[PDB]
Amino acid sequence: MYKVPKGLEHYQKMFQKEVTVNDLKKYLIGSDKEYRITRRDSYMGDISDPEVILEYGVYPAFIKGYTQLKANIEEALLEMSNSGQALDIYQAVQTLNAENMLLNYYESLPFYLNRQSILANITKALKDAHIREAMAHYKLGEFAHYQDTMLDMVERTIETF
Amino acid sequence: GNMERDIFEKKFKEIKDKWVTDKQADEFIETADKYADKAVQMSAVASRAEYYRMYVSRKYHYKKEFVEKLKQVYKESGASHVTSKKDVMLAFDDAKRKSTIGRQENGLFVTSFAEDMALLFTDQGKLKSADQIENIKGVDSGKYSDGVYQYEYDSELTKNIDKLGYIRTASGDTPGANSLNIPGCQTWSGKHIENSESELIFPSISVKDLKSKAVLAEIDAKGYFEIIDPTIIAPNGDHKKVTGRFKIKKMQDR
Repeated sequence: MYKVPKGLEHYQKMFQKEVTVNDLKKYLIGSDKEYRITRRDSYMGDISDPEVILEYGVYPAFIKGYTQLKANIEEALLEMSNSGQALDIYQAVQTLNAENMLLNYYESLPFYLNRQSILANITKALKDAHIREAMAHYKLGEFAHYQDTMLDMVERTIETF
Repeated sequence: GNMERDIFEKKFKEIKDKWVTDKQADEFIETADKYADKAVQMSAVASRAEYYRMYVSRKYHYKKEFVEKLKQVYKESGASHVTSKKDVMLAFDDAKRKSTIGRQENGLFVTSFAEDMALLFTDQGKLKSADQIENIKGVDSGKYSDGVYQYEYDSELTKNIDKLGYIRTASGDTPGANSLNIPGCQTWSGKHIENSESELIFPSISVKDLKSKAVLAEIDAKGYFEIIDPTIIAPNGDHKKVTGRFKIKKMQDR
């Protein structure tokens, strides 16, 4: 069962307060370094890690009573998935994925996202030729060091939903 | 002051990750010259000044003979990467990782198996506590509360990987490097520089078609899970079957 981690208290405190939908988007993306939430072993280091955000930020704050985080994260995710911006859709896909990875490990989580509309939006994003092309070509930051494209990472992740 | 340490500190501040505490940041700066000197003594870098210059350039380079000397250690004992059960699961389950242990063609950070054997066990051959090992490795408290897991390339695998020319040294822009990575083929281990171990990058292991649930059950039952003649990912992305043994272990008393 999920349990609040001991570490990274600064991340825990970040979410124990009023957090807007716009702020959650900035955190989930992490293109702005001031909002970049990672850990030592995060797969990439130059964009946020949505698994860290759920595990260390959102779930601990939810548990302390900041229940508005669930609806607000869902709206942040809806917005990101409809943004038409490669990195943001990628980060949306990675947050739904993060829930699944945390479910696999912890076997039970504080809550489960309402994700039907987010899933739909993602499907519709990936039907758009210009979005697929941006994702196929996305080679900024650490993506430049992988043969595996953003697009294919996204596609293989969607298949696991 | 000294210009080399001024640029060092400036560069660190520019790249510092959001998970780094003020205390770690302060220790990283304060201890910098001890790590520079360690690298000089190991013939890893030309001089303490050169250590700082290479850190700022982000381009870590080393002399052939030094890297050959260091590889000898790994060839003798094999290679080790300690990790959590959660991270082992992610290698199999997380689709962006493409069923590889390590960052696809970008590889896996390792130390020598001998070094982890020396550092993680007491003189009575007892595994140190999770708390002690989390401290040694500078990870978050509770990282190993579910077990100290370990990837092991054996000597034979290591030798054949070297014969292919697939061993790498880290650089400033290596995927998986962060703001606490340093030059000198060595780890930054905080104020306790006695915990610092050598550092190389090994080719990733393909776990295509393996299931995390079953692998973790085999580990629970026998203490390890082994791949004979694993498929490795070359730096250029080639998949190549290499003779030797790779293990995923839950570390335990001798």
